[PDB]
Amino acid sequence: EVQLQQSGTVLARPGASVKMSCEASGYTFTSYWMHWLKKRPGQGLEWIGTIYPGNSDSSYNQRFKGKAKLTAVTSTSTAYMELSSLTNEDSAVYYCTRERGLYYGGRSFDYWGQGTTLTVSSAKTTPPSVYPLAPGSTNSMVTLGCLVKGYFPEPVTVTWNSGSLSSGVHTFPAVLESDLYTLSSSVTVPSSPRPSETVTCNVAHPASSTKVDKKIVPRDCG
Amino acid sequence: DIQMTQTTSSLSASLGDRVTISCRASQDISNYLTWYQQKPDGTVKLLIYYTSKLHSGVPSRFSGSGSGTDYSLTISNLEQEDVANYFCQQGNSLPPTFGGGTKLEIKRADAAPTVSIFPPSSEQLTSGGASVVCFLNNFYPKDINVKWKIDGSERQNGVLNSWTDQDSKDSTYSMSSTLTLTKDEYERHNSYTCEATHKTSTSPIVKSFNRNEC
Repeated sequence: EVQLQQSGTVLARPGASVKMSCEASGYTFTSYWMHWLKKRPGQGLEWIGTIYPGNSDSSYNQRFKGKAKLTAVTSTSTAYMELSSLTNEDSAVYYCTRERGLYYGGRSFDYWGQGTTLTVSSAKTTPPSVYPLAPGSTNSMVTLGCLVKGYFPEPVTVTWNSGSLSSGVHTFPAVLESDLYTLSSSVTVPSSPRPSETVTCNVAHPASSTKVDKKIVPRDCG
Repeated sequence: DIQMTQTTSSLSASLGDRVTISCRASQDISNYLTWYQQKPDGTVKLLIYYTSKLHSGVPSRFSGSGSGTDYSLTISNLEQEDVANYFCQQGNSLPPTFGGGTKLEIKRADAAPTVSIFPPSSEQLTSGGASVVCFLNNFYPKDINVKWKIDGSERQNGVLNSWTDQDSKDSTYSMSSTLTLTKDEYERHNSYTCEATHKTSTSPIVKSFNRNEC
């Protein structure tokens, strides 16, 4: 019905500026107010400002005054937000949404974008190091994994034996360490089929155009 | 500045059960209150406006109530797709303000974590670093604590944890705890232990290894 389509994930350096867009569709863009919101992980949704396409009338939060500039292009029915003097606290997911009075007096937002993720860091694109995780020196099942370390930016993709093992697998969300991302993935198999047939974790990091395959092999001593 | 708070960050319930999410305002917002649903994919949908008014296209199992400073959202017969983050916002005054949200999760039988520990790879040691990884897989409920112990002393630095969202299939949680050190620090100690304590057992789950050992 009323579709809004926001821009893809964006990487930016501190001190830099970014410009994200929201394509409106399914209605008359010049009639309803568009609103921009900022979502940080631990915290609630925060209101930045709003713009009325057609007359370009705007209203801003005092906190985002000088930081966020809002604008609208009627021809393409697209709204834009520009963020200046970027910091790490600006890293978040930004939402574009439409305001409409569903009741006389009230303010609600009836249709939303899918969100745009902004990542601010001084980190440069760095490939991941992939390390096999085999147990030391036994039950019916055995757990393996591979640690993917020191890569940037997100995302990275992990599979096992080219996807032939979709089960007993847990791939964990990355965490940030020294401006570099890190995650690990686990895979569980019966202990019957393993050192005997191959188990391999496959890591992909498109940003650096690298694909790596680490076959998990038991560590013996000597 | 009219701050909307949702005391409960996470809420557990079963399918078919009636669940109620609460929202509170710092001042009277005069029944101008709206509820939203945010699924994991990240999409947002408006559910209820003016506290009790159901938006077009929304199932009737959704209901809303409240007045003054307190408001509540109700789901009569919980379905699997009703698993999401629910948050409120006030439409009485500017700026518009939202609640932190209430995450809805599914309820199941308590299950102990399957714990596995992994010494650093020989390949990582060539780089100069040492990461000891501990997997805690498929347990419920989600609340859990991991303890890193080296020999006799506890270690809180270099430990990074990561939690999965609730599995949409077996309704369990999994977690990885990773202790990161440098080669020298790793080689100057012997016993490395990963202890997990969970509702399912009074005794901690202990997995360890010794670097001197093969």
